[PDB]
Amino acid sequence: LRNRLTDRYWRVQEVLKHAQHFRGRKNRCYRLAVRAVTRAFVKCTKARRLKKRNLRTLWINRITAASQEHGLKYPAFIVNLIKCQVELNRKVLVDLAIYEPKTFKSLAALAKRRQQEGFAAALGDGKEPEGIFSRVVQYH
Amino acid sequence: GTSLDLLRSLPRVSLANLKPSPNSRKRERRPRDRRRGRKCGR
Amino acid sequence: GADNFTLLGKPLLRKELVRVEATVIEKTESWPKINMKFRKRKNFRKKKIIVNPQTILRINTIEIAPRL
Amino acid sequence: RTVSFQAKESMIRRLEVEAENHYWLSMPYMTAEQECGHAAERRAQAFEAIKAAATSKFPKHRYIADQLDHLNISKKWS
Amino acid sequence: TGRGTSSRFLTSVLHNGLGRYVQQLQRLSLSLSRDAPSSRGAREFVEREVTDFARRNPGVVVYVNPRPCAMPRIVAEYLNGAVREENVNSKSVEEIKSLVQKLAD
Amino acid sequence: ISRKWEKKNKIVYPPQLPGEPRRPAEIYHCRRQIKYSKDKMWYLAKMIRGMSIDQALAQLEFNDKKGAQIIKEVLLEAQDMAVRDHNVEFRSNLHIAESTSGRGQCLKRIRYHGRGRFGIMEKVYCHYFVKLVEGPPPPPEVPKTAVDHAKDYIQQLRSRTIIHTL
Amino acid sequence: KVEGDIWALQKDVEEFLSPLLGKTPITQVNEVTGTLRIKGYFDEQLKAWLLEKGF
Amino acid sequence: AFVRLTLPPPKVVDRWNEKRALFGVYDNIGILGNFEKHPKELIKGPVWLRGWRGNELQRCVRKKKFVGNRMFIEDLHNLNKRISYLYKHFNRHGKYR
RNA sequence: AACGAGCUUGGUGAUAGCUGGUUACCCAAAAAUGAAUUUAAGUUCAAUUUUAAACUUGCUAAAAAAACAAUCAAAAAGUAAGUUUAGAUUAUAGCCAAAAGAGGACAGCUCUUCUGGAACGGAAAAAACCUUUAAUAGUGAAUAAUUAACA
RNA sequence: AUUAAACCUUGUACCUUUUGCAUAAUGAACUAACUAGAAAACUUCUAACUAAAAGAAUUACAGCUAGAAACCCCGAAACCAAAC
Ligand SMILES: [Mg+2]
Ligand SMILES: [Mg+2]
Ligand SMILES: [Mg+2]
Ligand SMILES: [Mg+2]
Ligand SMILES: [Mg+2]
Ligand SMILES: [Mg+2]
Ligand SMILES: [Mg+2]
Ligand SMILES: [Mg+2]
Repeated sequence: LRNRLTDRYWRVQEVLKHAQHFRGRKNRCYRLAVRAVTRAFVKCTKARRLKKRNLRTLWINRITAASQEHGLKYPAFIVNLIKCQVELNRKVLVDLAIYEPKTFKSLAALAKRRQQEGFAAALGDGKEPEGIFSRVVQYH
Repeated sequence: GTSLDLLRSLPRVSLANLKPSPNSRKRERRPRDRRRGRKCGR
Repeated sequence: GADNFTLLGKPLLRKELVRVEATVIEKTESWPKINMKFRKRKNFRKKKIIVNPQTILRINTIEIAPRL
Repeated sequence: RTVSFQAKESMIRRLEVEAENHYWLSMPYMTAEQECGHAAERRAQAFEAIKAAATSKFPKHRYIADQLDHLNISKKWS
Repeated sequence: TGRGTSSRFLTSVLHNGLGRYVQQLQRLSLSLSRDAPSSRGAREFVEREVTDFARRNPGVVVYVNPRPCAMPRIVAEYLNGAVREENVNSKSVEEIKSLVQKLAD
Repeated sequence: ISRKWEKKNKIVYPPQLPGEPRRPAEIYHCRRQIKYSKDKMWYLAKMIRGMSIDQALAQLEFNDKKGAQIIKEVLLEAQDMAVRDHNVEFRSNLHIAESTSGRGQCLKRIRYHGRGRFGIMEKVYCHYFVKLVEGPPPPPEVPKTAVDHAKDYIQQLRSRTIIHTL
Repeated sequence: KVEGDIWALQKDVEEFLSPLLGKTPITQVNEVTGTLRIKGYFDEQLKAWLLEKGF
Repeated sequence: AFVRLTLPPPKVVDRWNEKRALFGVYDNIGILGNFEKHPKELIKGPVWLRGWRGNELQRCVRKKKFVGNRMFIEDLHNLNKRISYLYKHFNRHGKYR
């Protein structure tokens, strides 16, 4: 016994301190806790890049709900807003609906009008001045 | 000389300050880590 | 936007119309974050503590001018 | 299995992209003869840099200050 | 560790930026050894950097208490009452200077 | 071995101010190395919990279990050392605040089997702890009424917030 | 067995050997050991070159 | 695991005792003393490994050579078996051939 | 108290091409083909791979012309590797899809040759098919395969 | 993640092993302690002196001397000797 590890207590503590909230023997036995913790760390790493995709799917649900109140499907709302050259991401649009309902109606009406203008342009062929909102600003 | 002059300014040479010449020694690889443990190179 | 009107840029408003002023309240770093790649022989030690710098800002004032 | 409608549209678009690539590759700016020797100078210089790196391998300079600097570890306040 | 750890919401001390910005760092205390290799880097910090830092931040009371010591220690006190101590054992002046600036901010 | 339940009986609190509520008495008694199982003893200890000492000395007397007499003895020692050495005015002003049984040191012996084989036998002992607190038994738990059940549901709904947004 | 400022010796050798090779020779200066190292064999040229200086 | 519930006693080393103070003196007895004595002659140790170093198999054989005839029966038997084990290891086993 | 030949001690740490095991972090590169062998549960060599060093042309492509879609390859060009020297192993059973022969100038089946792969995305199933240059924090964004068919 | 412990979403134990696949097949009830890579011929790296190096015998057509740097564990059926 010339050399023995005098600090193995803290090595076990590092693994165990990450297992107290568990249930069963895994929260107190090193042979069982250690296996449980690794999965806990791996899932935490594979879930940092799944809250960025679920939080977006949440937004699409709420934007689909928001536009439907004013009579617009989700595809029509987003596409037309871009076609008007206004760029608002799916995170603020949900904020606008929840906390600024009156402003969202303006966006819904604006998106609806461009949709109507686009329909008119396709329906009316030839050289005709496009809708007032249909006009696209150019940056050089 | 000029190099000898630098030694005068530096602290006293003692048994603590001793250092081996750069790259003179090598790391002795032991079998206790994943790269060099498990099947242990065999 | 306001209670009764809103102004939308295409895609940005002109500087004269809107001036947003903020202050740098505090500069910090993020709490330790655990990265552990899904791989065979995961082990408990093949884990890295990612930490990032952070700053906190207060949006002091949003002011508008009659230059429509 | 039935071929999906969206799948047909996707490949048709890819076919169009490749088909156009035929067109842009059918108009060579320079003929075979006109190409010969036009870039000889640049190529030769590039290889010379490669050779210089390969034959410049050699150990590094050693300094007394670096080794004597280890004594600074024992610096103190009088 | 997210489920295994506590959490909170974004917050300030006393609405720091609403009125006048007040520096949160309140006090820094550094203990050093006259003759110790580990505290050599910190001794350089006191010689040069400490004076500049004290003037730059005049709301941070700085205490330097050289004593026979094994590990140099920096203790940071904030206005909300929170304490923070970081070990400076065998850290060069560059590391300490960067480390201290994080504490002030 | 660790005898800490014995020491807790010696704690001295500081004198009270003239209008402070009169501190209820606490007594700490136990018996060790009882020839009985800790699992069997728990049922007896659990029974008496939250009862007076003249209501726990009656239920025990008519139980057939061996431990009933053992517990009764340490519920009478506790009832005597409280009045004499802990200044409890009335014998009938006590109630069993806590009571549980703990493992003791055991002995290892050989239980023989039928083919030249055997198994390891353990002769089991246990300890039994009781605390008595001066005062009538705290009134029992009152089941939640239907109105109380309904109120919690509303309170739960009221706490609702809009999640994952400003 | 170099003594004094070894760097001056390196500069002098670099000029001396450059015209023959047509390029600056690759060299190492070991200040602690007081030696100068040159790639390739130039023993004969350097011996005479050092002889002229009188070292 | 379990750790001590009290601090162990302080260990005090006197670095200016006679043995430590004069450690190393006469290590250059040869070059400074007209090579009368080789420094290896100053080593205190087993007779078979004063001023000598080798691996265990060589060490085993060298111990036998110097004191093979003055050893106890059991010690000599163990040494013989120790030599035969090492011989088959170093001459018939190992990763490299 | 288990005799195809008792038991105890010693030889003895018997020997095992066989089974099992072989304890900190980090960065990087990285393959089951040919030959012989009481050989096919092994080893040795070639080939591959690797660390270092030396100095100079290498890979794709390669017109005409040969020997007949290959074996060979010159000017070019796109591009950065290739050769020699010193040291060193493990490896020497593949798995599945898609092409082409060849066994009965068959399909299959067994081989042989070339090509590709080893998701967190997709295809009821889902290591092998299709989309995918490494890994990092963000309550950003544009996208791929596909989400069956309306004959 | 969350206002909220559980409900909601995502997720086919570990090691060894088989092909680079397992819903296989081996091994683990749990805790504490113990429990398995070792040698310098050739090479690389670092220095001392240098047609010489080495504190006797050695090597040399830039060598020579010194330093550092390497090759595990457990397990048979058996065989022989001598007692009992
Ligand atoms: Mg070793
Ligand atoms: Mg019997
Ligand atoms: Mg039992
Ligand atoms: Mg092959
Ligand atoms: Mg064979
Ligand atoms: Mg074999
Ligand atoms: Mg088992
Ligand atoms: Mg063995």
